[PDB]
Amino acid sequence: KQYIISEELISEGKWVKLEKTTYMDPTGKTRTWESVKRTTRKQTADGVAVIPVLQRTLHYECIVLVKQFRPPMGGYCIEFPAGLIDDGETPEAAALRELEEETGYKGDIAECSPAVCMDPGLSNCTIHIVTVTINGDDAENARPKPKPGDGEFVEVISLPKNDLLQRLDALVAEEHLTVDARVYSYALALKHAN
Amino acid sequence: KQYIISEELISEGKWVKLEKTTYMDPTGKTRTWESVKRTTRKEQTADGVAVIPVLQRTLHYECIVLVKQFRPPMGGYCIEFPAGLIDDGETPEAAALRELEEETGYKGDIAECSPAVCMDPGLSNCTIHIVTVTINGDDAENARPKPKPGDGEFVEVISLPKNDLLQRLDALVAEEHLTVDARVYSYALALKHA
Ligand SMILES: CN1CCN(C(=O)c2ccc(F)c(F)c2)CC1
Ligand SMILES: [Cl-]
Ligand SMILES: [Mg+2]
Ligand SMILES: [Mg+2]
Ligand SMILES: [Mg+2]
Ligand SMILES: [Mg+2]
Repeated sequence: KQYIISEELISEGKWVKLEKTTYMDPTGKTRTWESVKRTTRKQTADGVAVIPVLQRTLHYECIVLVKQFRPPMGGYCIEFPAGLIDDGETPEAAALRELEEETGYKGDIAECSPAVCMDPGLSNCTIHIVTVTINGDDAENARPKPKPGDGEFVEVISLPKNDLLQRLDALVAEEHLTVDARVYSYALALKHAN
Repeated sequence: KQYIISEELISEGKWVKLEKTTYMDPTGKTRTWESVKRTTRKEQTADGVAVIPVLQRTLHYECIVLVKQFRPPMGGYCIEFPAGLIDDGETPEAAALRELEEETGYKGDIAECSPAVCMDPGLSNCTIHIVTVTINGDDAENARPKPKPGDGEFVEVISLPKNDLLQRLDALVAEEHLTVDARVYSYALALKHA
C-alpha cells in the first residue's frame, strides 16, 4: 500500500543529509516526512555492532562494551563495539576488525543478523548485529592491544552477562553515562528470559 | 576529559535539525562532528518511549507484541516495539501505556522503566525510555483489542512467542521485504543467548 514518491534534499553535510520525503499513505493521501541519511553507504548496511562474549574458564562469561564521548549526545555512552563497514568489507570482517580496533580482542564469528534499523522514524541507518565469542584464555587475548584509528578514544568495560542489566543500571547511577538502547534491550531480555 | 565547545545550527526543519558540533578531544585538540537532533524535545527526560509488551495469557506461551509500519526514512516496512514520542508533561510510563494502547489496542500494566537510553549516539542525541509492560490477556479489556491509530498512523500488530522470537522474526524477514528493528533483534538475540 505505502511507498516513496520522491525525496527533497533539505541539507547535505560531509557525513549526514536531511531530506523531506514525500510518500503515499495507504488511503491514497500524499504526506511528508523529514528523514536523515548518512552520506557514506554503497553495502549491506551502514554499520556493524558487535556483541562480544568474553569466555574465560572458571570466570563468569562477560559481555565486552565500550565507553566513548559521543558529540551528538554531549556526553559519554556505553555501547557495543561498532563502526561503519568499509567499501568491499563483509559485515563479519568489519565486526572482527572493529572489535580488535576498539577492544584489542580477537574473536570468532558466531552469527550475523540481517540489516536491522537503528531509528526508523528518523533515519535509514542500519547495521548488522554480529555475535562474536572471544576465547579469553588464548594467548592472543591475554593483554589485548586496542588499535584506535584517528580521533577514536575508547574505554573498554567488560560486564558479567548473568547480571548485565543490574551492572549497567549501577554504572548509570554512579557515573552519569548513557547506555545504548540495543545494549539495554539485550540486557533486559537476558533478565526476561524464562 | 571531553566536552562540547559549541553547537552551530546547519539546518532546522519542522521536526529535525542538523548541527555542527565542536568539541574538545582528550589530547586537547578541538574537533567537530555533524549531529542530528529533534526539534520536539522540551523538559521530557527523553524524546520517546518504546514498549516491551509481554502478553500473558493462561495456558498460552508469553508473547512479545510488535508492530509493523511503513517508515518513510527507511522506504519500507519495519517491525518494531510499539513506540512514540512523549507529550510535554507526560511521564515516560504514561506515554508507554498510551502509545501501546493507541498502536495495538492493548491495556497494559507497568513493570519497569529504564533510564533514558541513546538511539544512535554517533549520529543523534535521540533518547528513549524503554518501558516493559505486562498485558493481562485474560482480562476482558484485552479480548478484542482495537487500535486507535492517530492521523496518518497505520499500524499492524504482530504477536510472537517469546520462546521462539528470533526464529519467528527470521521467518517473517525470509518471506517479505521488511526490516527488523535493532532493539527488537537485540532483545530476540539475548532471549536465545540466555
Ligand atoms: C505530525 N505529522 C507531521 C509529519 N511527520 C514528520 O515529518 C516527522 C516528525 C518527527 C520526526 F522526527 C520525523 F523524522 C518526521 C510526523 C507526522
Ligand atoms: Cl554466544
Ligand atoms: Mg565505533
Ligand atoms: Mg572502530
Ligand atoms: Mg509509534
Ligand atoms: Mg503513536
